[PDB]
Amino acid sequence: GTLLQPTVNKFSLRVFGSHKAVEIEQERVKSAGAWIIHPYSDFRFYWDLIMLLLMVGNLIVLPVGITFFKEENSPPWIVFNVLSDTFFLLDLVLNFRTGIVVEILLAPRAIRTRYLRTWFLVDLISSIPVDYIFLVVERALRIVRFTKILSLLRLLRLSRLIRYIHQWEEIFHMTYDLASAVVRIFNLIGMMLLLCHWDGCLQFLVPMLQDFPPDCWVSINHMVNHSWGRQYSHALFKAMSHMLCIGYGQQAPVGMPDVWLTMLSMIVGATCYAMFIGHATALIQSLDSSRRQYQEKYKQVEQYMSFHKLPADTRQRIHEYYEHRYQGKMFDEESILGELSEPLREEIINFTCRGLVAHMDPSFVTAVLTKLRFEVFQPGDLVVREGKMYFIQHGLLSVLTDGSYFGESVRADTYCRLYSLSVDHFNAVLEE
Amino acid sequence: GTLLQPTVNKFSLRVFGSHKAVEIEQERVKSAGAWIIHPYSDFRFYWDLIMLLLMVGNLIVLPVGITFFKEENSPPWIVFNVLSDTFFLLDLVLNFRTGIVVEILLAPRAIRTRYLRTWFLVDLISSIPVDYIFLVVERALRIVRFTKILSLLRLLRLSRLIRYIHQWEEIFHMTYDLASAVVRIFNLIGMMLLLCHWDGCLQFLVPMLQDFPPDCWVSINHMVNHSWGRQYSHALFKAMSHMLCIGYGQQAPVGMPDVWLTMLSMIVGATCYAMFIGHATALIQSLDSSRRQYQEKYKQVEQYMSFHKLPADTRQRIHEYYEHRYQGKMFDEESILGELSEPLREEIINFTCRGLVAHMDPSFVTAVLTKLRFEVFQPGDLVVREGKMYFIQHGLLSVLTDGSYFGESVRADTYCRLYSLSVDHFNAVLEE
Amino acid sequence: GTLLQPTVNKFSLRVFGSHKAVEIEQERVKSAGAWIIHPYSDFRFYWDLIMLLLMVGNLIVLPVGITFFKEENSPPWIVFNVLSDTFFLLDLVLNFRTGIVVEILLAPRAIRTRYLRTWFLVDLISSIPVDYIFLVVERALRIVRFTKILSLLRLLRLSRLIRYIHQWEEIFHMTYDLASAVVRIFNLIGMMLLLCHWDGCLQFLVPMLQDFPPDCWVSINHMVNHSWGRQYSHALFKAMSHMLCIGYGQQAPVGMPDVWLTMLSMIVGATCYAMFIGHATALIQSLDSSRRQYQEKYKQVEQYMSFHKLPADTRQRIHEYYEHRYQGKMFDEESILGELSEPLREEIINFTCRGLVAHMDPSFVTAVLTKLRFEVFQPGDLVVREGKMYFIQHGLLSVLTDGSYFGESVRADTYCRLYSLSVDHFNAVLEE
Amino acid sequence: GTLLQPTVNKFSLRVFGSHKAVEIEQERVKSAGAWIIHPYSDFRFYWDLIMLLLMVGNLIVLPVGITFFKEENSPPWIVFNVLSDTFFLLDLVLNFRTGIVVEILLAPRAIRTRYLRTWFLVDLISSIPVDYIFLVVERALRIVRFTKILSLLRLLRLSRLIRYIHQWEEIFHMTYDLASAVVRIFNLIGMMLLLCHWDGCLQFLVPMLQDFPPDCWVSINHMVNHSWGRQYSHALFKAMSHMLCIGYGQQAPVGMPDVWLTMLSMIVGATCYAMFIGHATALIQSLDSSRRQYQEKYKQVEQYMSFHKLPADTRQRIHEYYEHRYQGKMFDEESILGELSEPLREEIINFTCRGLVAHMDPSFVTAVLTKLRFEVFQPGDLVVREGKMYFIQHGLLSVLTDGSYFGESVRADTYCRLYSLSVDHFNAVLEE
Ligand SMILES: COc1ccc(CCN2CCC[C@H](CN3CCc4cc(OC)c(OC)cc4CC3=O)C2)cc1OC
Ligand SMILES: COc1ccc(CCN2CCC[C@H](CN3CCc4cc(OC)c(OC)cc4CC3=O)C2)cc1OC
Ligand SMILES: COc1ccc(CCN2CCC[C@H](CN3CCc4cc(OC)c(OC)cc4CC3=O)C2)cc1OC
Ligand SMILES: COc1ccc(CCN2CCC[C@H](CN3CCc4cc(OC)c(OC)cc4CC3=O)C2)cc1OC
Repeated sequence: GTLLQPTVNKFSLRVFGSHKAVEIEQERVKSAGAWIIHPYSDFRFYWDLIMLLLMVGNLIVLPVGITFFKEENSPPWIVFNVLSDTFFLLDLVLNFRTGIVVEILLAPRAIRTRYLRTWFLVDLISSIPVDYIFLVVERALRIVRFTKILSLLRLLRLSRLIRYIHQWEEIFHMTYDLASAVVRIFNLIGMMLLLCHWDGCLQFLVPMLQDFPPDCWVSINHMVNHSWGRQYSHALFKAMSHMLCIGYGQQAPVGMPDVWLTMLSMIVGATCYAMFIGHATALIQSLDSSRRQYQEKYKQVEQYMSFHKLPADTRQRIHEYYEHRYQGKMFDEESILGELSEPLREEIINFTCRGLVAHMDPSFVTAVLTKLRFEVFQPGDLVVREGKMYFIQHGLLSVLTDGSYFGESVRADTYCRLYSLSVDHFNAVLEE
Repeated sequence: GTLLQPTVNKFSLRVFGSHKAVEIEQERVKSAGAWIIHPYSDFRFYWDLIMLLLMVGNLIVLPVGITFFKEENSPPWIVFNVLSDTFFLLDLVLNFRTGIVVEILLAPRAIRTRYLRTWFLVDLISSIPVDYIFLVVERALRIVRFTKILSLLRLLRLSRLIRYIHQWEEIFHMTYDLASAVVRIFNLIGMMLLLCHWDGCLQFLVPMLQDFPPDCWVSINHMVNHSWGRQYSHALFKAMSHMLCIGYGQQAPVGMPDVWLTMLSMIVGATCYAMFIGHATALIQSLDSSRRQYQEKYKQVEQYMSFHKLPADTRQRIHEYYEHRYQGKMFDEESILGELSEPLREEIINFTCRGLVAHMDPSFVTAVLTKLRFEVFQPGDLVVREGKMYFIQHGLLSVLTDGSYFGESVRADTYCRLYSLSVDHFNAVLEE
Repeated sequence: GTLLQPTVNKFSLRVFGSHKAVEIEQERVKSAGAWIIHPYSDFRFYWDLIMLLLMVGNLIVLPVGITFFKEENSPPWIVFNVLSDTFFLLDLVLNFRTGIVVEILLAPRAIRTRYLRTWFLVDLISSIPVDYIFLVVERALRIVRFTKILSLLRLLRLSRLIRYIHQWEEIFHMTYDLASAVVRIFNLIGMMLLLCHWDGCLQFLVPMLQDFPPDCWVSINHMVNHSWGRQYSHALFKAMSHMLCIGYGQQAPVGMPDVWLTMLSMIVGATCYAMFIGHATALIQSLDSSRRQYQEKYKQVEQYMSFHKLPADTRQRIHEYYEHRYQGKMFDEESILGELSEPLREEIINFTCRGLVAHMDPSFVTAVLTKLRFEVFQPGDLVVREGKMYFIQHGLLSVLTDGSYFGESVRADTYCRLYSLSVDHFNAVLEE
Repeated sequence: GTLLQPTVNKFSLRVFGSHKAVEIEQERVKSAGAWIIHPYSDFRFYWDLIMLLLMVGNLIVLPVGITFFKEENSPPWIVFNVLSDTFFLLDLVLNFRTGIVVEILLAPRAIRTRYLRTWFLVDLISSIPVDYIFLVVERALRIVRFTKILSLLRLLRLSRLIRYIHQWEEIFHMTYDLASAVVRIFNLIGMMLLLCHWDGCLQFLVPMLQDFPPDCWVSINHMVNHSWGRQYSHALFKAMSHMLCIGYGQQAPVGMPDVWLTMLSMIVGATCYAMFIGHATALIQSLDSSRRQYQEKYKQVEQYMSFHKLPADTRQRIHEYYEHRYQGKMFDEESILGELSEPLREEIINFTCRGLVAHMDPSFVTAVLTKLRFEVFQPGDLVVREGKMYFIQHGLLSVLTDGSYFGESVRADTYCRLYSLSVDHFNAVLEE
């Protein structure tokens, strides 16, 4: 009976904190006197995993089944509709009982009023079979067309599909690290494919209800008596050619329901393609930002060069210095060491340094190693004046190899990475 | 008589300041000797609310009424034009008297010269009925076509509609918080729909004035003697197919007014669709910026990892530390507490802290609570050396539960959020 | 004779500095022994103003004059070509003598070698009349077509037009403040219009050289014997329909020069329209950046709210505080006062402050006024504890009106903007 | 035998460091007991330079050779296929032996398992001639069509081409400074051209296998018995018209393989063009960032002006100050001097300063020159009060010329750039 309560996962510990907050939430669920269903429990997961599959199945199969087929009295179609109505009614019954993340777990007052205020009507319309009631209660062709238009009320399950998809993918940013633009662009691709699939069925459906006039494209292309696969292929081609702004037929369209459907599909396709270009741009601009911020910083540097009118050899020397200091990449070594915790910084220092001070109290050694600084030099650029202590990591130094010190005229022969521990910090560590 | 003066609203207090500045502005309006109209008063609001509705009504109805209908001597059309001319003349009379935000409320000198210099001519042209004067003063078909082209001068009210819309939506950024890109993109959508509606009427209007030559599309499609709804539908379809860059008919266009109108509508549609893509991109890039700045910062962090060639276990340990420190979100807790005022920071501290120091002078307690710091640790990462005081918010610590202190070998067993009050700040508070 | 030397303008003082650097540059021009022409002088300006007009005139008139007209032996055409050849030869002669901004004013060595290395050949080809030489030196229709293809070598003046336009608009960023994206987008619009105008003439030119085969569109549309205006209109419509990716005719194109010209114009139009979308996006993203950085900062603030799980009343109180502190706008008052000079800051302080300290040594007053700080409070938020001095700019305070002080239980009744001069800074000013 | 080992280049010194790390890597390659091939050596470079040329040659020639030609038994075709199979088998043999940058140079364990896990199958399929085996082992037209479909398995060499191109261009960001967006956009242009070239051959290939039905476009346009150049031109035109979303023929397509190929090419072309717009936008936004950050900063400055309601003369004075301080360009002179090394800063100071202190111990002079600060003033803005030392670089000062000092009422007549060395720093240098 603990399936209604939230368990102890990585997600529950990231949301609530320690195990004590999770046990407080479990006692809070068990304290409201009901069979209350917590929205992070396993039961909602196992239920919505079934419901998303049934939603995708219905939203793909139902327009093709309504429009293209002739006799709607086949047995597996009726079985399919009855089972879909049963599950989408039980999901409404459980939506009476679930918790709402704003977590409002008060069953008799908060959940009922919040569900009746926001999303009861759309789920109630999309749940029950409306057409079969009118068939039991009740010029037969007008009745059949009216029942087809009533049976197209099943497509209001998209408002539930969007809600459950947004809930699960809002959960799954915390269990796993995900790029946001990828999630947004695949959500948009799914929406675009679903809209194109609906426009195909709609552009066959509208000449269908008029008993195929001689002006429509179906009668012109002489394709009334083919199979449903051929008709679906041509209708989907027509819908995709209107959606991607192509230009379909020989003539301009003649009938009045053709013109307005054409214009509607053109507007929907143009807006969807504009949002697709926007998501593609937002995804491309976040691939190599570390190689872009360095470029902007070097633009500012050469602007500083141009403001003071420096000679050309000095400018190419600055260029070589930044190439061998940052290596085409932007990072701030002060703030990164500022943000971290202390023994993890001790680990990073014990990896990088603390092997160069092997020659000549461990806590004294760690304090000296924390008191260091990183420097990059250049050949010809001599560092000492005749009349601050260094260590050598790389490069050549003439007055040597990797690893030495200058105990208190030294010229750099190549690119050298050095360290420094200048005597004020050393005296502070001696005081410690 | 106080309707001409600005009242005391949320907007007036955000603009001018206290009530004293508002009373100074009211005395300034009452001191200029006139019936001067202040541009933030209620009278301009109640006037422009009527004028925007009349502008939308005229700019939708008038091209359809001029082009498609045959006899323009129906009585309600003349009544509609007379009432529109009356209101758009009275609006000119009141635009002589209004104040101008640059607020220049000097009536006889500043307002008259500024209005005559900038926008008197366009409002004067779009105000008066030009066609009826030529009809009273004055080959009859050329006269009727000339009066239609003169009656198309009513469409210079768009320059007033743009001005009033920009004034009100510049006001309504301060009464309510609004995203800027939403306002920009709905302004562009309104402009695009209005331009498409005008291109439809224009592409029926140009074959209309030539007594329908046999080369034009109206004579080819055999649609001279249909109703005006059918003709408007086909003309709007042709205009939208040129605007969205489709490709309309079987043949290339033949007549010379067809080719240049076609090219003009193609260029206008291409530029409008490019600006729509630009606004859509600018709106998409401002949805999840807090989830993007964290991504860029972590790119810089892993670049810092790659610059010093750290081992893989240390890199995944940094990754886990940032996941459980920032939780996929960028914020700077130092600058946010820097920007705020002092007792509001005392409120935030009294909510978060000041319950953990419940065990063991209230001002002393508030000073100690302001002297705290926030820390996040990791399991295995022990924090103390044998031979600074902490508090526990979450996690487990072995040598415990949530809430304890280390009064002056402690190992973190899980993710722990701790506090710190190191003895220098404590001695400063003891000095206070 | 001083027209060859740079004068004293706003631009010369912004580039070189004081008048002494300008006089050094004038002596440098007069010291190189030549009639050397400095590239910032008035003579190059007055010369290039003529040359840009002749370039636009030639690059518009010459393709229409070559392709559509039949007899090329009219007198004003020959006069026009002779005068154009004369001016574009004299411009080459002066390009031997001008200075080069890299300013290299050394005449006999630097300028000649740099001009012969980079851009001598293209200007030499586009300068001289090539076709008339072949006409004097030399199946007549092949000769006429060959002279037309040789006379199309005049269109290599675009490489000079681009160079002079970039030089002048690089100059005119410093004389006047200009948005960069506006300059870029109008340069692109000019290039796109010129390319479309060339594609029209080219798509009439290619069927022209083949003596109008029956497969081409000119023979199909029966438009060989119309005037040149009709043919230019249809050719430009065909070129613009290929460029904006429309779909032109009934059939697919049949001949082989039609297909490759069609594909070439489609590729050029697609790339130009993509760069136009890019420039439009870059222009839109730089209109309301100050209203966007505030939005991003408030996203970070509400993220900081969500990280610590604050109550709702505190969150809306932070929201009201930022609305009445920054007013939907981002600025940093510390760094702006950091960047400025000292007496200008004294001017800003003497405007804002120094009227509130009117009640109760002027240098002492200026030091106290520099030692102030700006604060914003909130109603209910009382500021003093029973048992730092303030000034009042706005709001109401109960224990008052605008302008008072607290000389060393005060409750804010409304939004209050206050000042502060806490006693350490006051003691430092007393020490001064 | 040292060609398998990495040599000493600029790239090897930038990657590994000094010469000692390179010699350690050479001893590491020579210590694994094999003929192991290091992935940065010269041998992989000289091998992949041949392999990229063979890949481009095969991926251009093979679809045109399979589809359009009739008899595939010509001798140079068989020689070409045999040589291509030989080289792409030897490349597999060497891919067994190469090192893998993750550098894993362990031959018998790491490389074999990593290559068998990731990319053995695709290279094995694309290496061997599959069709000739079925021809040796084995209604003849079905056999010929089946061998053509088997011989189209050679096009899985694109997965190797992408890998080698990404490896070399990841190497060549470090040998030379390159803009990233240029590399990305030319990679995308190459991919788009290759996909269009494949769609042309595919849209001729599909009617080819059906023995040219009368519904297809080849039989309609009466182009079965032309040469292969004409057929390739029309097929590539059809593929490019579907890819750029044009609208190709008179009728809608009739056959079922036509419709789905048409829709597939439309979707691929739309996605490629959207990514091209994204790369073009990302390239345009990185051209003039230094002229954009100044614009954003000045927006913040004028917002700070509007927040405090400053007079207009003060606002234009701030505008003139920023124009003559930053010159339309953003840079931070403190952080740039912070990032650099010390003797290079001494070089920059010795260029800019140290000529103005020529009048009135060299180390003392360098310390005073490091203790300076840069200031910009304005005419009318007098700087001294009657009752800090300066130097003059430009401008005029009345109580002069360029270069003077104020040894401890001076009015600036023009724009002046000055220096400062205020007495605390001078006393510190005297202490040094
Ligand atoms: C070291 O431990 C491991 C680390 C990493 C891994 C690899 C695990 N992988 C990490 C990336 C996410 C992926 C699956 N995922 C989640 C489920 C889901 C469901 C959706 O339907 C609502 C959805 O809607 C768009 C989007 C998504 C997003 C999504 O992609 C699982 C395995 C590990 O060990 C097993
Ligand atoms: C707690 O107090 C409340 C807080 C919040 C609310 C919700 C109030 N809502 C907040 C958002 C704006 C909206 C209406 N709005 C303003 C009027 C207008 C007119 C225009 O024509 C010129 C226009 O042109 C584009 C654009 C707009 C923008 C616009 O959308 C009103 C109610 C509250 O209590 C009643
Ligand atoms: C208070 O003093 C004043 C302040 C301000 C003004 C308004 C003066 N205005 C300021 C904006 C620029 C404009 C003209 N301009 C320069 C000439 C040019 C030539 C080009 O051809 C190469 C070009 O190529 C794209 C682009 C441009 C850009 C361009 O627009 C002149 C007047 C004032 O007093 C007179
Ligand atoms: C002062 O010393 C010099 C400084 C500068 C120079 C100019 C040298 N130049 C600098 C820019 C890169 C260019 C060639 N380059 C590298 C090779 C390659 C191969 C590719 O195939 C995989 C590729 O795939 C997209 C992309 C690229 C990128 C690319 O453009 C060489 C010369 C110098 O002296 C000789």
